[PDB]
Amino acid sequence: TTLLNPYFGEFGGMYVPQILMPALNQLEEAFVSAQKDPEFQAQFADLLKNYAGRPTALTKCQNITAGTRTTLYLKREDLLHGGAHKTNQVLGQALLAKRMGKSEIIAETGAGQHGVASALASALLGLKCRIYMGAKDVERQSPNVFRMRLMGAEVIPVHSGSATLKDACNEALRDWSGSYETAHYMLGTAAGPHPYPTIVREFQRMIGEETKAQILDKEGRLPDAVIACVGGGSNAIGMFADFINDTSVGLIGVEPGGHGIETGEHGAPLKHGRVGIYFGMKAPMMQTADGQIEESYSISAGLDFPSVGPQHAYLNSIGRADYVSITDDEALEAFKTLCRHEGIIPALESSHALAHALKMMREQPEKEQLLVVNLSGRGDKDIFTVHDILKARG
Amino acid sequence: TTLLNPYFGEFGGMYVPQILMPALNQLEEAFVSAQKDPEFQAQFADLLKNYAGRPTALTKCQNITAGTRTTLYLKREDLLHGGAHKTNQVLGQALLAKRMGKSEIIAETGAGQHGVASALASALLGLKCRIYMGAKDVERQSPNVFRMRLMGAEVIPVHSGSATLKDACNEALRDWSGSYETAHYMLGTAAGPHPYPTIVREFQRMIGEETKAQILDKEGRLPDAVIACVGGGSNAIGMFADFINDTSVGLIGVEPGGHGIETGEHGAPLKHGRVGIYFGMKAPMMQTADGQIEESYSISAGLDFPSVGPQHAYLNSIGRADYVSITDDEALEAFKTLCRHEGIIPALESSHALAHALKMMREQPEKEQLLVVNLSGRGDKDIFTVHDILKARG
Amino acid sequence: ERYENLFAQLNDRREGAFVPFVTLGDPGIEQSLKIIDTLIDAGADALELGVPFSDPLADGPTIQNANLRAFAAGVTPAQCFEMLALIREKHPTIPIGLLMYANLVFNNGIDAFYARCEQVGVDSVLVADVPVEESAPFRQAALRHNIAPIFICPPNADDDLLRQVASYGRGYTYLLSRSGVTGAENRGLHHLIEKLKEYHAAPALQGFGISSPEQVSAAVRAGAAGAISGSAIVKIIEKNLASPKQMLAELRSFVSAMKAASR
Amino acid sequence: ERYENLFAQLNDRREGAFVPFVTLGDPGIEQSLKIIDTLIDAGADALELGVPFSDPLADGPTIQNANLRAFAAGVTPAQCFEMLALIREKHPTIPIGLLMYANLVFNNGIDAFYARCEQVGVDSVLVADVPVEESAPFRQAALRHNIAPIFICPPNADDDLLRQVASYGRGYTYLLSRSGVTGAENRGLHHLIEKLKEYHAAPALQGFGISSPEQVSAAVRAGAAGAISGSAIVKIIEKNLASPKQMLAELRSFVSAMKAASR
Ligand SMILES: C=C(NCc1c(COP(=O)(O)O)cnc(C)c1O)C(=O)O
Ligand SMILES: C=C(NCc1c(COP(=O)(O)O)cnc(C)c1O)C(=O)O
Ligand SMILES: O=P(O)(O)OC[C@@H](O)CO
Ligand SMILES: O=P(O)(O)OC[C@@H](O)CO
Ligand SMILES: [Cs+]
Ligand SMILES: [Cs+]
Ligand SMILES: [Cs+]
Ligand SMILES: [Cs+]
Ligand SMILES: [Cs+]
Repeated sequence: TTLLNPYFGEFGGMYVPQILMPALNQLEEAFVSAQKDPEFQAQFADLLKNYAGRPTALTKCQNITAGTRTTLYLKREDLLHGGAHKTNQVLGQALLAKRMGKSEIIAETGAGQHGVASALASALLGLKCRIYMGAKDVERQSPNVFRMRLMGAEVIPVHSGSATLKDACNEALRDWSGSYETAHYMLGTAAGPHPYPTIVREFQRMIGEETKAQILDKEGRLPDAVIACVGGGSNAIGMFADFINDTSVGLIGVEPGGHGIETGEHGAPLKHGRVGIYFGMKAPMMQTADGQIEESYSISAGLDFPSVGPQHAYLNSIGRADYVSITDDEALEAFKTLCRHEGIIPALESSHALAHALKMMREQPEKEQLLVVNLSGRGDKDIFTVHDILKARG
Repeated sequence: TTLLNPYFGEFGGMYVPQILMPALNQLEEAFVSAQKDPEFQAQFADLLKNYAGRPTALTKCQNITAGTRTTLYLKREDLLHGGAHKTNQVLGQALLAKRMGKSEIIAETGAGQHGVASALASALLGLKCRIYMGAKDVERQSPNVFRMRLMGAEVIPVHSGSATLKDACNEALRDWSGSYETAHYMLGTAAGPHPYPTIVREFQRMIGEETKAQILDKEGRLPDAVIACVGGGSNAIGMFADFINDTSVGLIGVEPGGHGIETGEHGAPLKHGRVGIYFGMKAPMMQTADGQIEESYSISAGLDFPSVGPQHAYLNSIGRADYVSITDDEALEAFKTLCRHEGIIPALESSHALAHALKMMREQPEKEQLLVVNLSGRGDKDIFTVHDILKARG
Repeated sequence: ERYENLFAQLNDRREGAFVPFVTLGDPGIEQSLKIIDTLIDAGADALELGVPFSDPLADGPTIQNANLRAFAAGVTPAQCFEMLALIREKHPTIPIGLLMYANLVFNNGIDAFYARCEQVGVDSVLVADVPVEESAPFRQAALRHNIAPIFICPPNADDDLLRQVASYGRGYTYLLSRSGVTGAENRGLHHLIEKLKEYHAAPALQGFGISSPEQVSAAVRAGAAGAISGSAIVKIIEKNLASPKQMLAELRSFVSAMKAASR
Repeated sequence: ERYENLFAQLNDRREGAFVPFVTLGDPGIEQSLKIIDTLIDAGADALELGVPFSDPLADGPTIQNANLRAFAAGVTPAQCFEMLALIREKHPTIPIGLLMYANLVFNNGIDAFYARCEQVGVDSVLVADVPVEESAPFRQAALRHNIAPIFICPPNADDDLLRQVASYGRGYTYLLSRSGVTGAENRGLHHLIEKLKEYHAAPALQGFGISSPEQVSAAVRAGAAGAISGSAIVKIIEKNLASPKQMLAELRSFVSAMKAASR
């Protein structure tokens, strides 16, 4: 059995080859133990604060909401060491790795932010890190490939399939199945087999906890809605977690709409997929009628995945959280809007969240509403990508 | 006359064409007034905290000092919004610009960090920003050129002279002399004509103030020495300022040694230059026997300037602060060391400071000493530059 | 009772079983069918068959490519079931085992999947990414449709797992040779083999990395009722894509050698 | 008293003064010397000369390039002083004013610089990046060596500055036409001109942007004792680098036209 519930309703589980159950069981045990260990929590806190730079700021956007009744705040995970929220749970998983006596790290990465986070944590904590990254992403998120190498991490291009996140995930799992005795697989999102969705949420929940404290102190009340982009689901659940029991607070997850849902070229399995079993979990999948896992698409490598974390599938099922999609173009307009009017260059992943918020305001400009957008990361890694697109347009 | 002392001993002054004295006088008056204005200080503080992300962390480096009696902390200005300490005083100068009713901003930039900071502040505060940048730097610090454009700033390549910082400075001044009525020149370092060296120090002193509070709380005492790289002198004086009256605290400025002082290809006028008059100030200059201002050199665009702020020239003169130099190679070894052993990618400018600290430890490994290195910025902007060099070496 | 009858007969002849593995539809439907008849004519005691899946996470390159090839030939799961029907129509007694990925089984309904397996004559089903911990609905559906649910006994198996596998399994027990994914180049148990027999677990077949006659004999000598070879077989398929004739010839040669080693 | 004698004579002839500006050593020592003799023969009432400086921050492109050219020809400040000696040896009465950058003056010692100016026959010195606020040591050194310290009266000058410039200045007062840097393409005061005369400031010469006869007449008409033209002159030098002959011819033509406009 297991110490913790591997499911969120019907979603979740540990659908991995028998050979990996001991590793999963060991990880769960180590996590549960670490959660009751004062020394572990202190070491985690110390790293988050003095090394990563938490708490991150909560920035009010006065310019972009001008002339509307929308007040918009941005949780600045883009200011976290490394450039994205990814760094948070990586510091925790690295500590768990050491706790388990593992000396190596396996990680998958799409936007490269998790790769960079895994590399820096490994460099700091004395672990040998190897990162799988789809070849397409090696190109569209290149700044991060350089960062990873510079920090001593081995970056391994994956040319199989769509050569993106999904494929990097496949390789990471194959690798772990054959090296779990010495290597810890530092999964980068709230998905995969239990206990990862649980561990990743818990090691990212500080985002929402800080957001709540900061919003209360600045506004005297809770947000009408917190908005986050949803790839595998880590920054979103990290933001949502602490607000779940606050029923008045809207939880909005923004899945990539790619070139549009009707084109089939998107990464929105939650609202346009079908429940399936893949990557060690039973969750919504973009899949063919035959049961084959389809290839996803999104201008942002970080959201380019054909599935989603099981807790998001659950929260949507019971109606606690609402999920929507934002197309490439909508994300791009949000990206430019933030750059020019607030002086912040957001990651294209984060831009999807900001795009929905801007839609919510524009569509009903006289609706009074307090919104918080989780700015999961900065867009330095997306500069060249965005430039080339804006060039081909003028 | 003036409200404040334009000199630091024999160094400083307002050596600008008569046409610009009113602008300098207006700026000084606005600064003095703003310093006694509670509302101005509150607005400045608000931006620094909620927008920039201050206070920045003070990270202890346990790995790189292993086996020595050196304790080393890094002031993480690399975590500041924008990626470098530059953002601090830019927020203050932007507020002064608005206070003076100016709607435009002129700024020079080498590493591009000041350019990016000027662009983001202008985007946030509603100012029309134009940036001068030497063409050579447009290339070796390109990531920042893209960031600036994306934020709506006009980047103007300067091909004159050495096509680097110095030249960008010349153009900025020429431009201001003909547009001071509508544009505020947001000088990016603690140099130039009074009141800039004073304003820039004051709007950067939070670095040292936070460093002192953080070091006292973590160590119960002051640092044996704070170390910072010195280009024009802003991050160094920003770090030094609050420690000046603490006589036990060593102040070490690290000038770029380029290819070595004996080669003449460096940016160390303070210890290898001669006092002169240029860029509106009387300060140490790298200059020919004839009195011509020489061209400087440094692998890091941010330190590539043939002069230095007047206060640094003064502090060195009375012996309060000691200045040394670090060559390109020494800076590079420090850059790689930090990346691989602490998981932080430092700006090449900051790497010069770290390099000296590492020398101080390595040369006398049994000497007990508490050191703080101002990590003025992150090195994302230096990744491609460093990669190409390390490639040509293996 | 195809597996029961095979192991009974094999036991009498005092030999182990050789079970080759191939992905259905690789490199194509027709050629795949011939390949399988050759495997049987060459001496295969039972079959282990895979159905092309978009993301075979328990497989290395060799079988990944096998799946890609089957996909290039437009091979679908429906066509795989038509093939299984034909194979069973030509060979009434050979035990047929499927190696599946969970989504393909879960897709149109777990029960419907096993109902289809029973309809085409399949004897057992091994779902690679479904550990005993998630097996309830699968093992139950299998038994309801007279399909033997196959469980893996990993080399890092503890006593509780040995016991679970022993009671839940039917047909045969898949004894993993090593950790990792499928692959002939990676070559990997007496104690585990003994414990299974103690708990009356279905006969054990060793799999993963078995690519030489020597490995077959070793498994049998160690107590295993037989061995399974997949990647080694599949490798001969891809190296002879240009000459189908030499492909079958090479396959017959190899299977005979592997089978003889089990005598 | 070269400036005093010039303005006295000019006043009698009821005309304003035309003062051309060129950078010493551009495009070369020899050609620069001829260029200056032509300027004088063409009608120059006085001279305004620059010494090549690495960073001329008060100059636009035209004069920047003039400096670059002089540097290409290896022109040094020492050679500039040898030239000034020769120029004064050929023209004993023409007033000669230097337009300098502070570092060149401060370099080997402020007093030594003005001592050298006096030795070669220079009449005044204007240090472009030294405002009245930083002028003490410079104006003092100048007066000690019988050199007239020149001060700029900007268009944004307030009363306190008018008064300071009036009492500290000697020779002539440099009346700025506009803000910005030197440049012929950028064309830019009666009140300021009046105030200076009220405070008994040295005669005013207008400078910056003066590149046409019309502008010369306008300055004189407005009350200015004369006008200075630099970039317009320098532009003829660079456009005729290939034909030194046509260079001088073009220069003589232009200077005569500018001077006539001051009559
Ligand atoms: C898959 C990766 N990135 C995801 C990411 C996402 C999406 O993943 P989440 O796990 O849903 O939070 C959002 N924002 C930023 C800035 C990101 O980098 C990666 O870095 O490897
Ligand atoms: C000249 C510029 N950079 C300077 C700089 C320096 C040197 O300038 P200082 O003014 O001495 O602090 C140190 N560190 C970082 C990270 C820098 O970017 C510029 O960004 O335009
Ligand atoms: O490919 P193998 O030889 O590692 O065997 C494993 C499977 O392919 C057959 O179950
Ligand atoms: O070049 P001008 O015409 O702008 O005149 C300015 C100087 O060059 C002469 O003082
Ligand atoms: Cs912080
Ligand atoms: Cs608003
Ligand atoms: Cs997704
Ligand atoms: Cs130490
Ligand atoms: Cs310098």
